[PDB]
Amino acid sequence: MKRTYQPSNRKRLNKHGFRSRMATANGRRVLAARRAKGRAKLTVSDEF
Amino acid sequence: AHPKRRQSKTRTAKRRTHDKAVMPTLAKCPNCGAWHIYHTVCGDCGYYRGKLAIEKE
Amino acid sequence: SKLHIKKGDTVMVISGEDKGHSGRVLEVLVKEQRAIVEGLNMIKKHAKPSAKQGGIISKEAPIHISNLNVVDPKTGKATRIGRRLNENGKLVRYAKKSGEEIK
Amino acid sequence: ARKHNSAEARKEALKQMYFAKLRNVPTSPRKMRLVADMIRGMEVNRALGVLKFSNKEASARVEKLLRSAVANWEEKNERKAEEGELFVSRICVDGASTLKRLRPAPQGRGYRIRKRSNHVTIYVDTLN
Amino acid sequence: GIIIKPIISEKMTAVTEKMSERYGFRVSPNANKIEIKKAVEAMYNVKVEDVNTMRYDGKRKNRYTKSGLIRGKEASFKKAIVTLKKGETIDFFSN
RNA sequence: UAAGGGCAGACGGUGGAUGCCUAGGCUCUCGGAGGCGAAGAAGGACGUGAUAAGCUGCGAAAAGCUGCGGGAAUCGGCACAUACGAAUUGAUCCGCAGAUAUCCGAAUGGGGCAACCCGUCAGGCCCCUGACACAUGAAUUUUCAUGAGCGAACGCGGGGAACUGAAACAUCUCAUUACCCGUAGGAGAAGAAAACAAGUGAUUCCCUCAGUAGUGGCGAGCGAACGGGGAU
RNA sequence: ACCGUGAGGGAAAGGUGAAAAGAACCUCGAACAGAGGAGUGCAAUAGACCCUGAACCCGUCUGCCUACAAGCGGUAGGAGCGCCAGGUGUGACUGCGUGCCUUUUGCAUAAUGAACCUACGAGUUACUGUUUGUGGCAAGGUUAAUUGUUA
RNA sequence: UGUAGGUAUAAGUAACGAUAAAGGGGGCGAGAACCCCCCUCGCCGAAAGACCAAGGUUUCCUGAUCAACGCUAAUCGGAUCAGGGUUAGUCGGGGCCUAAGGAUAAGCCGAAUGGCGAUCCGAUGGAAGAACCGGUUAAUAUUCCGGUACUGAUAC
RNA sequence: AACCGCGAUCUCGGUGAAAUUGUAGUAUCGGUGAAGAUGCCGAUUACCCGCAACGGGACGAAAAGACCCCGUGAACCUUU
Ligand SMILES: [K+]
Ligand SMILES: [K+]
Ligand SMILES: [K+]
Ligand SMILES: [K+]
Ligand SMILES: [K+]
Ligand SMILES: [K+]
Ligand SMILES: [K+]
Ligand SMILES: [Mg+2]
Ligand SMILES: [Mg+2]
Ligand SMILES: [Mg+2]
Ligand SMILES: [Mg+2]
Ligand SMILES: [Mg+2]
Ligand SMILES: [Mg+2]
Ligand SMILES: [Mg+2]
Ligand SMILES: [Mg+2]
Ligand SMILES: [Mg+2]
Ligand SMILES: [Mg+2]
Ligand SMILES: [Mg+2]
Ligand SMILES: [Mg+2]
Ligand SMILES: [Mg+2]
Ligand SMILES: [Mg+2]
Ligand SMILES: [Mg+2]
Ligand SMILES: [Mg+2]
Ligand SMILES: [Mg+2]
Ligand SMILES: [Mg+2]
Ligand SMILES: [Mg+2]
Ligand SMILES: [Mg+2]
Ligand SMILES: [Mg+2]
Ligand SMILES: [Mg+2]
Ligand SMILES: [Mg+2]
Ligand SMILES: [Mg+2]
Ligand SMILES: [Mg+2]
Ligand SMILES: [Mg+2]
Ligand SMILES: [Mg+2]
Ligand SMILES: [Mg+2]
Ligand SMILES: [Mg+2]
Ligand SMILES: [Mg+2]
Ligand SMILES: [Mg+2]
Ligand SMILES: [Mg+2]
Ligand SMILES: [Mg+2]
Ligand SMILES: [Mg+2]
Ligand SMILES: [Mg+2]
Ligand SMILES: [Mg+2]
Ligand SMILES: [Mg+2]
Ligand SMILES: [Mg+2]
Ligand SMILES: [Mg+2]
Ligand code: NA
Ligand code: NA
Ligand code: NA
Ligand code: NA
Ligand code: NA
Ligand code: NA
Repeated sequence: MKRTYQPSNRKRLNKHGFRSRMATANGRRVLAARRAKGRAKLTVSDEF
Repeated sequence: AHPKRRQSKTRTAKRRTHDKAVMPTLAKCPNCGAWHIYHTVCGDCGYYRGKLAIEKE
Repeated sequence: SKLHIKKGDTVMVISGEDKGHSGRVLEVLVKEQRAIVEGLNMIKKHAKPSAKQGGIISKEAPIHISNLNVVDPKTGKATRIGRRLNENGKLVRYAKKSGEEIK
Repeated sequence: ARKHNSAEARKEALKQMYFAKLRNVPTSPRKMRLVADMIRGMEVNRALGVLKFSNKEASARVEKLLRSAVANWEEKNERKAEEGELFVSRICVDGASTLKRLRPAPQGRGYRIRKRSNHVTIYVDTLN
Repeated sequence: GIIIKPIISEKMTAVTEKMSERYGFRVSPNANKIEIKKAVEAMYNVKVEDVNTMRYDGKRKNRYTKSGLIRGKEASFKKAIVTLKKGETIDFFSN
């Protein structure tokens, strides 16, 4: 059967990418919280 | 369906009473002087009932 | 930190199995604070024939430097050393047992 | 000096024992124990034949362990063994470290799989 | 400065045996064909006829420590296959 | 007769409890300091070693370059390495001052799916590369100066719940709390009487006054001030 | 690390030895797969998962008992046998005996709960009252904030 | 119905994942039902053959290795380690254009954070400036080579 | 209802889980009893240990009954 995750790199970057996060005040809030926690993977842009 | 209780060591061992490895049926073949399975070809010399059955070069 | 011994110095072992024996310093391991004294603390190493034919090799193992004392040039005895600027404005090592400059 | 004296006593004692050990054999201790119980107390040459022709898989490793024990006896006694002279005087199988694995089960459940190992010890001696 | 090392391999040896004007280099990943041609010409005093390039991503590798495993990676590079003019040559063994 | 079994002792197996140990935490004290950033930050990407780099350092000058001072024999970072070199004509190392410092990121030449794509004008080379400049907004008269973004707590300001308590619940409480947002400084706020009182004499903080006066479905609860003693 | 599209959630994991002196060489074996030796070392039953090395759990050996016997498995008697000088192992045979916790008027209960072991796990502290034991002063008792000296 | 770790019991039990199917002879090897070669047999064949895209990311080829992984063993492997391997003026994309939508200018609205709002961004569409034939590797080919051509800029 | 074929099944070699589990040397009958007993009482029957087969009991397993009532529990829906 069809499962919930149907991968698309363009959609992944458009939805959760670094520039998508920086475009909004709440996205920058997410980035600041992740930096404060010390995540090695800031966004899905860091992954490969 | 389900065990009401775990089995004790005694009960388990009593069931395992009849678990045993089987001894092979071994003949001596007094000529070659070494063991082989009764009613099989003697794998070293290749003989069987005093006749060369398998010749190995 | 500057150590109280150095390569080329004659030292006396004052503690351990080789206590009472003198020798020459061949190398100093500063981080571990140890030194190789020639002829002392011999060990047998089982060396494979890899090399480059193996065998049992006798060689010196290092000693802790707090077990080594400089030999006094006058009386040939272990002694604590000090430092003074008597040599033309340069600091030199000298033996507190006698006073002669260590060299 | 205490531990040196204890070790010297044990080292002297070991000179009169003739044994071999297999450690960390990656197989079931129970299945190995079946073979051990089959050959316990048996003369060494018959035991070698039995292990060579046995229908269990573990007998192949037991045979090489037995050969090693006979060689240890021969070295410690400084002579070759004769015919029918040696017998399997002791044998034991112990459990050893287990590898833990995961196997998927229906409806998203995961079950644990144990891959067991054993040790085997064999002592030989003369039928005195 | 962009040329890192030459390519010595069975494929390169066969290519040079069959052509004798064709050589291979490992260069910086961000150098273009004109830059590679100029660097090779300046380094070896020859006339370069053609340059072929392919970009290689570094291999992912496993670094083994006492505890266990760490995932690591090798550096990415670019392969430059350089063909010279007829009769020209470059020596890698000499000097 | 023990196929097997029961109990005890001895000796092993497994497993990793216990004891002993540790600079890794926790709570504080004292003294400083209280920012970083368009001269490009925080945080990253990619590189960089004789040999693959996991960390560390560093940036195409890439485990490093220069000077001054200190010091005097080893040094070439760590993950149980060797080789090969440096160094008494003073290495390595330490303090201070300098040089270099790729790409992304406020990112600022225009775009963009971060670490990429595409340009314009002048200048030096020969399709293509190396050094400039090229954003916006409030001041200033094209020039000049500032700003933007990030970041611990403490300050001020703009908005502002509910569960809960009242043994239900709506006034009330929780609470001018949580939380969101804006914006300073080493502190901030307050502060020099159109004041308190029935003599004192600007603010702020501490101990009392005092769970007092009051307030309140006068329920649950909430709760001062004058005066006095101090810090200043 | 792993899990999640994402916001986010979020582990386990310390100890050879004083010093690597980290086991040359021999034997069995295709192989160190593993072991027996030799050698190093105070010690290798400190041999790399390495200090100590418990329980549950799993084995081997030795002693005694056991194939006419029926219920919480113990407890109180009591031969014989076996070890080492009046102790210790076993237990022919006999009497008595429906675990434990919790919740209940009342539970062997066919009410609840636990596979077992090791480790972890639940009336604490602050302030303010009140009573009391014991004290210091006493018609009086007591300082708070703070200040001085040396610390 | 407490938590972590370890170890039991059920138990050598359920099960080893489509009933398309296997047999023999040689080879190598310490070890072979399963690996390699040959013969025979069987299954798919609008596929269970051959390609493009998404997605994955070295799984590709070779040499060593058989501890772990592979529901058995293994000399084998999409496994471990090391080395090698992807070649374009013409193929695909990008560079150019715009759709939905998004970000904005002048302006509008609004405690704050901000919400709107015609040029720019944005393919799943429109342009691209432009070939085939043959051969060759262990692993690439319209890319390498031999022919045959064509296209765009540039100096006479 | 009978018979037939293959897969599962059974036996052997290899690998090897789970639910469940206070400890158990865990028989029957009638009594007794928190009122339906392997475990209590009195009788009766029964040499020790497996394998195949079936499901009567272990108020068998599983999910702190959804029915019912209770809590000055909750949510959602309606309305003069
Ligand atoms: K290319
Ligand atoms: K030890
Ligand atoms: K110790
Ligand atoms: K133990
Ligand atoms: K009894
Ligand atoms: K019940
Ligand atoms: K329960
Ligand atoms: Mg059986
Ligand atoms: Mg196994
Ligand atoms: Mg077999
Ligand atoms: Mg699934
Ligand atoms: Mg017994
Ligand atoms: Mg023990
Ligand atoms: Mg530079
Ligand atoms: Mg921009
Ligand atoms: Mg209420
Ligand atoms: Mg092997
Ligand atoms: Mg010991
Ligand atoms: Mg130990
Ligand atoms: Mg009878
Ligand atoms: Mg009897
Ligand atoms: Mg009741
Ligand atoms: Mg009762
Ligand atoms: Mg209940
Ligand atoms: Mg239960
Ligand atoms: Mg119960
Ligand atoms: Mg319990
Ligand atoms: Mg428990
Ligand atoms: Mg349960
Ligand atoms: Mg069963
Ligand atoms: Mg299944
Ligand atoms: Mg089956
Ligand atoms: Mg197909
Ligand atoms: Mg392959
Ligand atoms: Mg191979
Ligand atoms: Mg396997
Ligand atoms: Mg491979
Ligand atoms: Mg456009
Ligand atoms: Mg191919
Ligand atoms: Mg069955
Ligand atoms: Mg079987
Ligand atoms: Mg009844
Ligand atoms: Mg009954
Ligand atoms: Mg019952
Ligand atoms: Mg039930
Ligand atoms: Mg209930
Ligand atoms: Na027995
Ligand atoms: Na830019
Ligand atoms: Na050994
Ligand atoms: Na349970
Ligand atoms: Na495709
Ligand atoms: Na792809």
